Amino acid sequence: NLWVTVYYGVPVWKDAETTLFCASDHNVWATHCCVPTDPNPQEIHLENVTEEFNMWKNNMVEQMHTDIISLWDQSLKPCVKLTPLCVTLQCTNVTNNITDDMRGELKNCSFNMTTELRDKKQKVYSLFYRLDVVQINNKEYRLINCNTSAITQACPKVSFEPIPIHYCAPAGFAILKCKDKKFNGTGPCTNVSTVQCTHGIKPVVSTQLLLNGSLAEEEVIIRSENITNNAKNILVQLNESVQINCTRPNNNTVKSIRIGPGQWFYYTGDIIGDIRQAHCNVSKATWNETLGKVVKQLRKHFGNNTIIRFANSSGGDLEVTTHSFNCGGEFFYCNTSGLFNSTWISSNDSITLPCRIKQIINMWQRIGQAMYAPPIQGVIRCVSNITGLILTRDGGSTNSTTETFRPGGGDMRDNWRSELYKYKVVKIEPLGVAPTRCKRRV
Amino acid sequence: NLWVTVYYGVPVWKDAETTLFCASDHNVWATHCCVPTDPNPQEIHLENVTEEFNMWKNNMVEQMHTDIISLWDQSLKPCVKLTPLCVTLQCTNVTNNITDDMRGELKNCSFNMTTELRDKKQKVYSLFYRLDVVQINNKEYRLINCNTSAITQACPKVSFEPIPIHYCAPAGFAILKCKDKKFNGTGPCTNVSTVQCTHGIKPVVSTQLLLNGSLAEEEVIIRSENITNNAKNILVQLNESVQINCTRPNNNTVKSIRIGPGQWFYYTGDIIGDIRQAHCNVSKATWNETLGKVVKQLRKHFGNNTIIRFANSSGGDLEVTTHSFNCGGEFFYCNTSGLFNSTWISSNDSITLPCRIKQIINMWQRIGQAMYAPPIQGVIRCVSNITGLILTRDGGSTNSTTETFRPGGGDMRDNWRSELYKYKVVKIEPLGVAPTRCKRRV
Amino acid sequence: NLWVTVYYGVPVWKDAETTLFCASDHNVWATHCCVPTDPNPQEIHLENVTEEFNMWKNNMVEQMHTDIISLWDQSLKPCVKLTPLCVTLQCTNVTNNITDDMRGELKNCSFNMTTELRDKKQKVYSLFYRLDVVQINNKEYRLINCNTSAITQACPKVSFEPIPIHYCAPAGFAILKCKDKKFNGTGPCTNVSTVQCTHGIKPVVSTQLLLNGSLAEEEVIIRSENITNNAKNILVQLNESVQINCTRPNNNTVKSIRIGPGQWFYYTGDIIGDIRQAHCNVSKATWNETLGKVVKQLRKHFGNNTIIRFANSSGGDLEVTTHSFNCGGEFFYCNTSGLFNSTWISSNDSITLPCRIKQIINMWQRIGQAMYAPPIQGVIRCVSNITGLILTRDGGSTNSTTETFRPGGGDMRDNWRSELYKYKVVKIEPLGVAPTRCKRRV
Amino acid sequence: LGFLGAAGSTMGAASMTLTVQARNLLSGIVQQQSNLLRAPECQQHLLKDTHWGIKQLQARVLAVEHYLRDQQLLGIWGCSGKLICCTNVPWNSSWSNRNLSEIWDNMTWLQWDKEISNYTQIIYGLLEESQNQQEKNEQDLLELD
Amino acid sequence: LGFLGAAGSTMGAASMTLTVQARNLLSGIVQQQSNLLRAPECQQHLLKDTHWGIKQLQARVLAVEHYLRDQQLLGIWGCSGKLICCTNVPWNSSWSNRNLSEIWDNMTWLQWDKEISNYTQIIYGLLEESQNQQEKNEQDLLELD
Amino acid sequence: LGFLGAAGSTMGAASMTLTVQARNLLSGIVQQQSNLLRAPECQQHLLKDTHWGIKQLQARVLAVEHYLRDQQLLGIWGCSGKLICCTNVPWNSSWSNRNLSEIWDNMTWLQWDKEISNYTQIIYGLLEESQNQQEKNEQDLLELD
Ligand SMILES: *[C@@H]1O[C@H](CO)[C@@H](O[C@@H]2O[C@H](CO)[C@@H](O[C@@H]3O[C@H](CO[C@H]4O[C@H](CO)[C@@H](O)[C@H](O)[C@@H]4O)[C@@H](O)[C@H](O[C@H]4O[C@H](CO)[C@@H](O)[C@H](O)[C@@H]4O)[C@@H]3O)[C@H](O)[C@H]2NC(C)=O)[C@H](O)[C@H]1NC(C)=O
Ligand SMILES: *[C@@H]1O[C@H](CO)[C@@H](O[C@@H]2O[C@H](CO)[C@@H](O[C@@H]3O[C@H](CO[C@H]4O[C@H](CO)[C@@H](O)[C@H](O)[C@@H]4O)[C@@H](O)[C@H](O[C@H]4O[C@H](CO)[C@@H](O)[C@H](O)[C@@H]4O)[C@@H]3O)[C@H](O)[C@H]2NC(C)=O)[C@H](O)[C@H]1NC(C)=O
Ligand SMILES: *[C@@H]1O[C@H](CO)[C@@H](O[C@@H]2O[C@H](CO)[C@@H](O[C@@H]3O[C@H](CO[C@H]4O[C@H](CO)[C@@H](O)[C@H](O)[C@@H]4O)[C@@H](O)[C@H](O[C@H]4O[C@H](CO)[C@@H](O)[C@H](O)[C@@H]4O)[C@@H]3O)[C@H](O)[C@H]2NC(C)=O)[C@H](O)[C@H]1NC(C)=O
Ligand SMILES: *[C@@H]1O[C@H](CO)[C@@H](O[C@@H]2O[C@H](CO)[C@@H](O)[C@H](O)[C@H]2NC(C)=O)[C@H](O)[C@H]1NC(C)=O
Ligand SMILES: *[C@@H]1O[C@H](CO)[C@@H](O[C@@H]2O[C@H](CO)[C@@H](O)[C@H](O)[C@H]2NC(C)=O)[C@H](O)[C@H]1NC(C)=O
Ligand SMILES: *[C@@H]1O[C@H](CO)[C@@H](O[C@@H]2O[C@H](CO)[C@@H](O)[C@H](O)[C@H]2NC(C)=O)[C@H](O)[C@H]1NC(C)=O
Ligand SMILES: *[C@@H]1O[C@H](CO)[C@@H](O)[C@H](O)[C@H]1NC(C)=O
Repeated sequence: NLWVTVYYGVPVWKDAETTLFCASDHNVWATHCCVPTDPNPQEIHLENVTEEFNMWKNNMVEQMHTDIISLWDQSLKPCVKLTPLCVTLQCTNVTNNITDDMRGELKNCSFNMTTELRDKKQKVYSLFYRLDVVQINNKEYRLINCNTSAITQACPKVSFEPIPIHYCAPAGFAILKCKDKKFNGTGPCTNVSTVQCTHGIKPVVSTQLLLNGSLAEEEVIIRSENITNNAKNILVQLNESVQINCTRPNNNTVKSIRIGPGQWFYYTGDIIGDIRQAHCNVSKATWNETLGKVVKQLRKHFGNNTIIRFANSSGGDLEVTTHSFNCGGEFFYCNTSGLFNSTWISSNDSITLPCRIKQIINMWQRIGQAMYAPPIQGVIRCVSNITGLILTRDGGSTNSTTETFRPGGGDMRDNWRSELYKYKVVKIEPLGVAPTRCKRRV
Repeated sequence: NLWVTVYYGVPVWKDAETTLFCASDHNVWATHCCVPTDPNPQEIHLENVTEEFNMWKNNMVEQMHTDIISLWDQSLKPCVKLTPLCVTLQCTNVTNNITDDMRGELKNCSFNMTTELRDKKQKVYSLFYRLDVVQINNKEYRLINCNTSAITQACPKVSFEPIPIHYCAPAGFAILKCKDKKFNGTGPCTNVSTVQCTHGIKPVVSTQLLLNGSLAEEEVIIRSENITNNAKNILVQLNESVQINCTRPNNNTVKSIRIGPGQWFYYTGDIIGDIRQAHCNVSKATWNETLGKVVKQLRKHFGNNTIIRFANSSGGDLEVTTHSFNCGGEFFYCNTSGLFNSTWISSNDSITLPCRIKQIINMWQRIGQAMYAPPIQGVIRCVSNITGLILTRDGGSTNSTTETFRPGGGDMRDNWRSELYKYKVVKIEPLGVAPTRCKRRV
Repeated sequence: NLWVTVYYGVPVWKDAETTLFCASDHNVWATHCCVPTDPNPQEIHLENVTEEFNMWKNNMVEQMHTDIISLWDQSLKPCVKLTPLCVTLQCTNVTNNITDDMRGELKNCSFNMTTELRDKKQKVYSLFYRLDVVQINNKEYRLINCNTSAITQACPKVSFEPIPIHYCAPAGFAILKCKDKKFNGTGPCTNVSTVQCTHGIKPVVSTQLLLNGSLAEEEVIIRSENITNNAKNILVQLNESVQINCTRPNNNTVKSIRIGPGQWFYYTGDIIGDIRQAHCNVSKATWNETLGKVVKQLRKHFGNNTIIRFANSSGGDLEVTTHSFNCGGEFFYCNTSGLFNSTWISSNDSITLPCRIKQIINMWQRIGQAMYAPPIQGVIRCVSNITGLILTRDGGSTNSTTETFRPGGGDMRDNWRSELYKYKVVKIEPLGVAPTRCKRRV
Repeated sequence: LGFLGAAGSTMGAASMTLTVQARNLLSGIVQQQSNLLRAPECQQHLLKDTHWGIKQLQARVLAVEHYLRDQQLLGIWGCSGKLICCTNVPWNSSWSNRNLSEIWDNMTWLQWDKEISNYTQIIYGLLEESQNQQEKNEQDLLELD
Repeated sequence: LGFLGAAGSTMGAASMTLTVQARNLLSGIVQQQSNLLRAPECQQHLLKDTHWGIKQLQARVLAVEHYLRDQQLLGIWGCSGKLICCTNVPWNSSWSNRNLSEIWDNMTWLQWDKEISNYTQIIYGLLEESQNQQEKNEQDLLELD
Repeated sequence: LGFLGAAGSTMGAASMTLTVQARNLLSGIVQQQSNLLRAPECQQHLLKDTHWGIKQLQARVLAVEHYLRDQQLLGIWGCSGKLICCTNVPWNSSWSNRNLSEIWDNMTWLQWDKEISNYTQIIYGLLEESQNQQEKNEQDLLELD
């Protein structure tokens, strides 16, 4: 004869979603994630605990893509609107020392903008990139956002540079971290520790290559929701890294005008030196070895008597067909066809990728808003790491074995999903019962 | 010798006011009342419980007329302002196929409105209803709201159509529901149940007749704060219902213009077919029977050797003298003199009530705001139920017995007071003491 | 052998900072401090309690200078912006009956402002004080705020008049009040009571003299963070008081124009009678006695064989060099050189201090905002009490004994620091242990 | 009988539903929140409409404060672990001179609460003092062992 | 072992860490708030960014409500003052027919909770009724003294 | 003496006001809210001025969390139902070597708290462990009956 015994403080878990808070070691991330991190991070290894993780259902990703949006919108809120500069522009071509490729890329536009007083306008001359200016019908033009959204200038002293971000469980919750080096994002993990805060994640935003992430511990890992479904993306994590050097070679003399009462507008103004194309440099040998490693790991899922072909994007908007990247605050749209033009079968020699620059960005894909990225004075250079790829299997039931992959991607959640895959949020519910031989006195 | 004993979990009540939350089964009500209702509504009948209810002091009414206001203001917040269209209008009369009554009702106004660019204006022609346009001194006119408030266009895809709304007590509170079919709104009720959520209420807004409410279970009920005081309204609930058919017979070709950067303005544009008067149709026989039932119930409070006369409103603003009604999103102001012109003493033959249409509405009687109701394409027809009346006793110490009542009303709270009369909010305070024969060991 | 005993309800304190709430007996303070005060204020005298107070670290001051800012910003939020009136002004001098001193002080400016309709402008003539208008280069002028901030008109019916404010501890906290009449703001106090709410404080804002504060109980008290450091201010509290009579002798005919859709602008319009200088009147004998008392108390810290000299401000912006004062809603900038021109060594005859008036105020020293103080119809007179001074020791290691003090001040926190010096916020932590002779049964 | 189903029952009968009402405040708070957390666009409404969101936080904080208020009173009186507690304070005929057989048989809790409403504060003060004295007596008895 | 360090340990072994998990919810809430209150521009962010600020209040109110929910259940069952409590309700073989020696030696709490997950609601209802009956019996015994 | 009127009294004398301070946090929270709820335009200010409104929610949530923190510590130590509790942990002369007659006669609680301030964390840890061991011992004694 057994009796019910009640226990409180019982180590029992349920899956949960909660409002995790941010912590971090004139930057926006630093301002928002004001809460300090542990001075001495700790984890508790849990012996004999097996739990299932599911990267594709990780609600930490969904929270990260909710707070990052909020942070950008709050950061751009107390800034100058450029709606007074949605005026008819009078534009001619920039013909001053133009190299090829760049011919017709920049236009010299002039317009009448408002000033401190409502009774006066100022004639302004400024260079614009072609992507930001469209013809109305030398000729009359308008900014690309004039018929769809208000344009807001990002504040020139605000830094959006990613810094490490740590997500922390609120009391009553815990985060389980998977230490299994072979973990493919889905299923049971047998080497689990409990932490209060995650590994720092850098909130990098990009579209085809994943930049400045974590590296795989032992081998390149192909992670996907499914293998068969060609509507799903493949997140490829590299073990080694590929360095990419991104430069905008043009020099700039950035000038400012008061648009209104204490409201300053920044504009490109002129360009010093030759007008040249922005480029991104990837070492060819490093890239070919990296891609070969990816190919071998893909063979494990598709067959090892196959042909693996890479191709560029099938088409669509610039934001998807090219590799979007934020360099020093400038917005780059890099052409990756030079990286994915190849077929694999069973001095330095770098690869140069041309890149476009765009100042008006429909950031986070909201049709009703756009931001103006002010120009940066001088020459811009960034050096960053390719830590992963987003591939799309092209599909087709041809049974030819010629699987084809493209640098599709274009999603914004995938960039963090590939980093937060090791974590799960669990709610602790420390109350339960079990039989014993003890009856309470009555 | 008796001793004090403390009990917790005691079923004891105190009257209270709390922030009840909404629940409901691109509509605004659906968006706001996101919380689901009970899939299986339950009530607990309370045997041997007598409580006093007071409809006139029901704080549930006051909360409903606080949240409805908030909901409209939030719904209209992320919408296009029409302040750029507070310009001098050049207006002539609409003379195209005009029936009588409508002569001079519509005006053809033209104006120069802003466009996507700040350097260009667009000439626009649009028809307006006379009530929205006033002469400045063919002739120059301005919109009625230009000298008192900013005008905001309601978003064209947002539905304000009433849906059932359920008010629910927060934990710690309960709602007591009166089941007494004879209950007149004030005093003790002996057939009381406890519920978590109220009967759904439709948040219908009207001024003289109460539309789409609940019906009285057995007889017409005359409910008032007082009988003698002619400064108080009488809420009359009908047991049967009177169907009213409201139509705006004119066809419309609604057009749109960008007013600004992704900001669209909708305007009436032209009219197809004849220009005709909007009307509301009430069956005469049904109305005469309904009114006769009301008269008999009024006799119970005033005497049954009396003369009961009905008359129309004494005067004042359109919003009070006429019966305001929202039909498909259009705003109707119906002339009810045809319903209340009668004296009672001890084929179909319908009653046709003419009705005006107004696009600029000083909704909820706030002098500082106005909304523009965009026009609706096509012909509009609504069929709705008259479930009650708001009558004002005219008063006068004549002792002639000729009591006179008018369709005054005009208040906005009365519409819900007549529906929420069965409910009271009670706070539960489950702690108390009583004597027993038990002393604690010490 | 002693055993641990746990006690709860223990009267033990820790220093703390918390979000104290306001309570008070169309005013903004009355609206904000909606919470009523004790109808019967009580204090608990604490026998045998010695605590250290530190006026200079009093976090109650910091909270007061956080909520006062918020209150002004919220109060000015739902008001008319005057950005439509940042236009080129055409200005000439006011030459109508001008006394000396005032020649060139007022200018007659005209401009084209917006009206109810966007298609019409109105020519307006209004007088402005010189301090609000600057030349652009008779002549063209702009308002002083046009090149730095948006200007907002304060709402004409909103009263900012200080009323007594009581700060109250939230539950779990208590306020300790120092009753020591000799207390100099820092160190141990042996006559301490506990209160829930503070003595009412009037949120008066001024820069050189402290107006309408508390008086010292027995003698003039010199309170400072340090004596030696000449970078610190000296807050001087008087025991008696000096009456100061502030008048703006000009009569005014204030007029209004609609600037926009229900948006009214108020302007000075013309002036009735002679154009005269505003003045502040301090009795000379009273002032000389008051200053002599201050001098004797300063001798206690600097030596009593010394020479104590007073001098006016060394220079800088009007807001610091003069004594700022809010009179009936008008903003005064009084020249105090007539009060501080003296050296002390070991009919009525008043002192007349000239005063300037300024309508555009960079209130609370935020560069990005400014408020427009609407003019007040008629003649303005205020009678107020000088309850203290803010002095700056000029310093210099001369060893001449000629200590020199100036009416520097200019800080905004000092005005409340001098009133809240008697209070400290303490957190109650009623849990602790001590040894006893009792062991629990096990 | 269900929640408050005992409201019209006699005081005696009502003792058997004390667990029904006593548990209702927190299970009520939690179940309502569990439905809100289903987030059929509620999490978004709750956090975006900050006015509405604080009305909800205000309601929940207040419900919690009332729960704790009553639990603390029971704690102070030495009654926190039970729904029914006897004390060491005698009943005053000045509060009520009604027969015990009437109180527990011919009257409901609502009626009773009205009958002795004006004595609530004094009874509670007496309970607090009696309990403190009793705890001191126990501590001294242990010291003397 | 530390917080949840016992998660993979047997049910028996885990009884010695009940104080570690039980105290963690409130010490957790308080320590996180103590760091937030250091205000390295957090008090300013917390109150200025009202959207973020209500997300934090929402998290804290919810954590408190869960603490109280469990404490109230223990109160109703007569178990509030202890981490380990015996009751007067027999164990049903229909909930689990596993041997006692397996339950406390060859199995962890996570595994057990899954094994009897569908009986949680019934067990709790039985505990509530049994405790109310016991309290009434004690009151009557005092009346009879 | 009233709230904290015992602050300068000796530790011994102060034991008679433990109910005064102990009850003050929640009765304080509730009375302040009852006055705020009179709504002399406060409900409107509280909810309209969202910045101010969250400052008030922040203060109340924090006050509740501190109440619960202390109650949970008393729970863990087996002290939750009383204001005065003895335990099974001996006093260390290394924490304080002062005479018992001085502690309860010639010194106040404020002075004492300063004297042993650095031992608070260790004493609390000892209390938690001792109580868990005692509860296990009782459970085993029942098994053996
Ligand atoms: C992957 O990670 C790399 C490494 O972080 C990123 O590349 C870095 O990007 C940042 C941001 O642009 C660079 O930081 C900037 O460097 C500029 C150059 O200054 C040089 O000299 C100083 C001398 O001390 C060095 O400290 C500095 O590293 C450079 O060598 C500065 O002019 C910039 O300052 C300006 O911007 C900051 C922005 O916060 C402002 O705070 C300043 O006030 C000022 O306006 C800035 O410090 C960094 O140098 C880059 N590193 C490399 C490798 O050169 C990649 O961008 C990242 N990948 C992606 C996707 O972005
Ligand atoms: C008292 O109660 C009655 C009954 O609800 C109200 O009358 C109804 O009003 C609504 C709102 O205008 C009507 O719903 C609308 O009907 C239009 C006509 O479509 C007809 O055909 C479809 C075919 O399936 C039927 O479902 C429909 O009932 C009609 O017979 C639609 O064109 C409307 O759609 C448009 O508006 C909605 C608004 O939410 C949008 O969501 C749509 O995208 C679209 O823009 C709409 O469905 C309803 O038909 C009326 N009923 C009657 C009797 O005809 C009274 O208005 C109410 N009293 C008061 C005071 O308002
Ligand atoms: C130190 O303290 C003194 C004393 O409070 C302050 O001086 C007072 O300032 C206030 C605010 O300007 C004065 O109150 C105003 O008085 C005006 C004159 O009316 C006279 O006649 C009435 C008749 O009943 C008297 O009640 C009144 O006291 C006057 O004698 C009124 O016209 C004003 O009303 C207008 O302003 C208020 C502002 O809230 C509005 O509510 C009204 O609707 C209206 O627009 C107002 O009542 C007060 O009279 C002054 N007292 C003295 C001594 O004369 C000092 O200002 C203060 N020091 C500082 C630094 O400000
Ligand atoms: C409401 O009051 C009635 C009496 O008016 C209660 O009826 C008693 O019910 C019990 C149990 O069935 C019977 O033994 C009694 O004989 C009934 N009384 C009479 C006078 O016949 C009824 O129980 C009360 N309801 C509640 C919920 O307490
Ligand atoms: C995880 O499981 C292992 C067994 O697989 C446990 O190991 C036991 O540890 C105790 C104490 O050192 C030894 O006496 C036993 O002999 C070990 N078991 C075996 C089969 O060798 C280990 O303790 C478990 N971890 C936790 C945290 O409970
Ligand atoms: C503050 O300290 C004084 C002693 O300095 C305390 O006075 C004692 O009061 C009791 C009761 O009236 C007398 O029996 C003692 O004889 C007094 N002591 C002396 C030395 O005369 C006083 O009680 C203390 N106050 C508080 C609140 O504890
Ligand atoms: C007013 O007169 C002074 C000379 O006294 C001159 O300097 C100033 O420019 C004049 N102002 C205007 C508006 O004419």
